[PDB]
Amino acid sequence: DVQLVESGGGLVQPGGSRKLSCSASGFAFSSFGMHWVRQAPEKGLEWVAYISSGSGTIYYADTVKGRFTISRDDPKNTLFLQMTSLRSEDTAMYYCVRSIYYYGSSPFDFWGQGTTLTVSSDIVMTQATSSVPVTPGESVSISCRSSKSLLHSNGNTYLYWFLQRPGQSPQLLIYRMSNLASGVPDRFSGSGSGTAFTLTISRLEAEDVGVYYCMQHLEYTFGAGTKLEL
Amino acid sequence: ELDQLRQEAEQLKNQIRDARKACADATLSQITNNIDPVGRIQMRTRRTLRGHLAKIYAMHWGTDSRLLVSASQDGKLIIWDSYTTNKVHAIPLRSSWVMTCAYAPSGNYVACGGLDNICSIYNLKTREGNVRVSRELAGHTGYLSCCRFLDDNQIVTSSGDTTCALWDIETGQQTTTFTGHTGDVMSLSLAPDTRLFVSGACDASAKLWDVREGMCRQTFTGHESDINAICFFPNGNAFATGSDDATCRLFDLRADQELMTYSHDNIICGITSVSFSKSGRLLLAGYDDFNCNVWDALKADRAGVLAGHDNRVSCLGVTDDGMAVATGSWDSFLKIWN
Amino acid sequence: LSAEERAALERSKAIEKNLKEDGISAAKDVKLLLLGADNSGKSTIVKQMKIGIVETHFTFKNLHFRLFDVGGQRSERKKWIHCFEDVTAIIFCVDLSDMHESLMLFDSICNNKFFIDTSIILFLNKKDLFGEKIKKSPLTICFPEYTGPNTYEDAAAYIQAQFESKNRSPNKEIYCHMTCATDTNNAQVIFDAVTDIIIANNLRGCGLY
Amino acid sequence: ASIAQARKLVEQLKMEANIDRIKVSKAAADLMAYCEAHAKEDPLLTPVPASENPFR
Amino acid sequence: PADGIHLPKRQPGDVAALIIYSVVFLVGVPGNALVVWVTAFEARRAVNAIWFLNLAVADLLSCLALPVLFTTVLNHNYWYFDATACIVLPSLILLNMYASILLLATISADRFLLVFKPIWCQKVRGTGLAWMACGVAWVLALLLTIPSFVYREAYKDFYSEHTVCGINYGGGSFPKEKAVAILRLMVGFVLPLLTLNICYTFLLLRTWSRKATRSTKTLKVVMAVVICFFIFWLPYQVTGVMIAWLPPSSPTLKRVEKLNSLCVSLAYINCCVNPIIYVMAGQGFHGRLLRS
Amino acid sequence: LLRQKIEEQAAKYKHSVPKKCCYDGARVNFCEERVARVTLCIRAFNECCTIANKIRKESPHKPVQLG
Repeated sequence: DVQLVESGGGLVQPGGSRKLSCSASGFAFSSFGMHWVRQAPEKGLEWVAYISSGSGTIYYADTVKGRFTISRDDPKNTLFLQMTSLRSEDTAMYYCVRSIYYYGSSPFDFWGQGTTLTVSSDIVMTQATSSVPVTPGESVSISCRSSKSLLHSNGNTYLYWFLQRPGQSPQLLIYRMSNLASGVPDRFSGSGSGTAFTLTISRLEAEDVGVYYCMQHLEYTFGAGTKLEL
Repeated sequence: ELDQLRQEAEQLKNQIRDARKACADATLSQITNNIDPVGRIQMRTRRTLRGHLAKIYAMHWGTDSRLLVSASQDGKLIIWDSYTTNKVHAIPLRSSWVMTCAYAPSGNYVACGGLDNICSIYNLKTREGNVRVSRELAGHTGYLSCCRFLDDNQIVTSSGDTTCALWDIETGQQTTTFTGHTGDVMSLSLAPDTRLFVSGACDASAKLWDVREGMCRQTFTGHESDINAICFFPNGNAFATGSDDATCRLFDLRADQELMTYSHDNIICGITSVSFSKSGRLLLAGYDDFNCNVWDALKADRAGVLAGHDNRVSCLGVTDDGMAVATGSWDSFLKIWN
Repeated sequence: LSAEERAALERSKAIEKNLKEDGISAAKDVKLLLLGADNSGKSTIVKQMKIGIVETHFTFKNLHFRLFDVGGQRSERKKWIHCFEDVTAIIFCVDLSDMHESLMLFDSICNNKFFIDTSIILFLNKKDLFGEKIKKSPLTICFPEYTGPNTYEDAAAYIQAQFESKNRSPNKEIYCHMTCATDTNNAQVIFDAVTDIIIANNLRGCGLY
Repeated sequence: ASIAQARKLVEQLKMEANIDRIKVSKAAADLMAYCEAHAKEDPLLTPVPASENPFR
Repeated sequence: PADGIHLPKRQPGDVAALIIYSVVFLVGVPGNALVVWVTAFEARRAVNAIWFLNLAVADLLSCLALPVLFTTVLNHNYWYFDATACIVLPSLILLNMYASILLLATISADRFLLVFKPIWCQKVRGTGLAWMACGVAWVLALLLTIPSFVYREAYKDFYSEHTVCGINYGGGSFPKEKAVAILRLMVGFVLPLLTLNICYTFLLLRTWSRKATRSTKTLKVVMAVVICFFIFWLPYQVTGVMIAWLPPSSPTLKRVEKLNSLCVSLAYINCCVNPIIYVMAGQGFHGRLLRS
Repeated sequence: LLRQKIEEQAAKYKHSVPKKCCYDGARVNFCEERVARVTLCIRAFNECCTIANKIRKESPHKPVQLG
């Protein structure tokens, strides 16, 4: 089945360099514009890099531009991130993320296991609370807002919702704020008005408890991450 | 013995004809005589969908009214975003002789087939991200002239061996074969309520089948040559036909007889494809002389012409929202008109 | 200005690149529609040539040949023969030991509106055992109109002339050849015919013809 | 067999002969009613304006 | 008075090539423009249109420049433009003309290879290689017009009402003008003419052999192109020789001085006829301009 | 280089008519063909135009008519 499995974690000294490799298998890698995103060991998600299908376009986060470089070896289905001149702010767990772009597609629709790397005008996503208690069988509403309206001129509004169960890599729930991802039960629905957004859960299940991140895709930033507690 | 029941076949045909003449208290042209003409249908090609390198035989819209399909001699079945001209997939056929294709009503699947005597079902919404052939529907003894989806698991097909067939895609077997055309079948479509369908054949007879039982409910024989194209009327009570005799004909299922024939003395070439507008007022017909003509269906007054192709316009379809018509041609380009 | 749908546009360009590549690859091959009567040797020509509708292919002198035996379609020919408009040539073949069905089919094929300019590589097969036939059952048994000797060469030439008499348009050529069932030169005949056809088509493209 | 096929033909012809039929004036009225009932919801019969046109 | 005697000058017949310039100017630019468009990228997706796109671009550029020559000849040889134009406009005209000649020559080679190497074409045939050949032709034309850029200059003396955009070769004892003339005569005209002859003659000897490639149009179109090329370019090139190799103490240069302009106009007649052969010999084109 | 010879020679003309027509002697007509009769002049104008003809004949600059 589908796999994104990274390798090459470990310790390094600041100012050093290291390369982490992502061995994709079980899916047509050459057709996917893979990503790389990272999680500080006690913080939320953030975006690192993007290499498109056929390597026709690559972007980086400003805090990493010029220091990391990402490459795609399609004949070996392997994605690389060469990190050079590391800094204390670069310790995190890095996730290899799947994406393919065409009308009606689901970007960010699969995530790898991730590896730990430890060292000795943007649209910003805001979430109203860091955590809320819940009970099984109830219904709850997550919410977040963006500094700019994600409603594009063509009528799409580019917002995504992810759920990281503790000890697991994130999983896509909703894309463009309304489309339920294939495999997520219909307990989840999303709605919004361009600048403000919400994810609604009905009949919450005990296996649903985790952190919920929303993420804009209008221009090349996750939210802080609201954590549910049983 | 057998001579007696041949005479009985003649007697039943005469009974049917006498009943049909008994119900013919009017002709559609003289009851619609007071209706104003639709006017001139001025239209322009809003998109030209280049990308095929050979004849385009068949295209079909998606029920989402924006995606589109195209089967061509080039060996590629490619599907478009009609708003932007972007090619969202390109699918290589296992055989390049494909005459027909269809987009599933959900968009999860697309079908195609031709001179290989097989209908191929392609799974578009694949987990691996590519497009996969999900099943090969083999069993026809002639080229696959047409096909349409009932639902993601039921597809009905028309074959060059004089039979239509309805398939269970899960098992890949004919759940019901519709024998009864004397010539070979050409075109096929579905009633909007989906419970019954009509099929046109080269014996110049079009006839109605129910999908469940498989019995023919009525047969229509007003044409002078093979019927190339068929299309139900937007309300399921009538259907229109296109033929090599250069006429389109309209039939109603409770009338059980021809309501109108669409002709003009200059056109001397066959129709290859046909469809209605959303209201059913326009019958858009695609001809071999490099253009389509739009017929005021209640009047048979030719209201406009969609010229613009350098080769036979091979297929024709109108969006389910009624916004536009797409015309494919042997010139290897589609065009979308508003 | 596009949003991240620029990625979809980039995918569209990536699609187009491989469409173009496959098209350049496909224009690099020669298409032959293969026709004839039953048991006449339609399959035998390719069986000696090193190999629903069935396509057959082989490479020779750096051309890639694809031979389509469309004769398997026991259906209305007038409704699907236009699929083979713009083949390079027709490889029509006949069995001399048989007959008149072949002549009727040849008449229909030569004077079709789709094949108006498509040249025909006519193969008169079974030329060896046709000698055994003609030496024991003169050609008057099949063409009573044959006012000629029962000699081999004149009989074969009369059959060839009767086939070529069906050609009603000056703008096509018939590359008649006799196959003799040991063959091994059929590929060269097809190669010469398609070399002339390729040159001619180049001249059409250039305006030279 | 050869008469069995023709027996099937006459059987299906009886099935068609016994079918119901309305006067074609009624069918014409049905088609006219459906066309008029959708005259205000057909972009091709009445050109949809440029602001609503998805392709223009 | 400003001068002892004033005159409108004789305007000999050879100096009255205004009609040839005017005919080409009027009838060629529309044909050239439309044959450029109908062979542009939409049609240039097919290889065989690239050659004629390039040739028509060169021809169109030459014919669009033509008005400067027209105005200066009707101005009795006087150059009423700034020197920065004198050093580039004639150079671009020469670039365009020699590019057209070399494009005709490589078209001849291409139509030869489509006949003698037909199976090697269709293997290494493509848009990129066609553009590479056209680029070689353009680069060689640029090489031949280098001595136009670096030696043309305008001058006058004691005459307030005249100035001529001439060529200056002040320097060493080396024949700096005749050395350029020989290179032009060779590779701008004679090797192109030799190429046309040797390519098309062999093309006919091959095509008329097999009876399936034979056609009277094949002979007639190449006959037309070769013979008109010769007839219209030879006077210019022979006049270009004798305007250099005759002693400046003129034995016969009086006729040459006037005849040179007429010869340039005759060269422009080739520009005029280049699109005509393409549109007339085409395998269609009656509605292709609108079908594009 | 030698443009000054024109004035150097014309300074010998002590009268306005000879001087003016001598100065006009330097001209770019592409002496007999341009001055068949003067308009006192010719005695100086002939020499001036002859000198101009020689000077121009020696120049490395060619009035080639473009193209």
